[PDB]
Amino acid sequence: GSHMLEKHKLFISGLPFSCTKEELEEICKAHGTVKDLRLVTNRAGKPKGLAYVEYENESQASQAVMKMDGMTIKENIIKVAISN
Repeated sequence: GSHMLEKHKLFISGLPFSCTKEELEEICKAHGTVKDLRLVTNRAGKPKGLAYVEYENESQASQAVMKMDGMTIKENIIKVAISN
């Protein structure tokens, strides 16, 4: 009958202290299409290098994670892994 597609989220951390949501969003589109992006921050409105971003599909995120693993950002090394 009717079925709802299953979404997936990527675990990204280790981003620079100068990295913002706009910068990260730009990166996601490079590997695919950023459909959902959220930046972990407190009520103070302080952005943080730890956040999650869901991909339109599973294949896109899968091919993106392999190529994005070890990606150098501002001379820094970030870690990316798939969730469930």
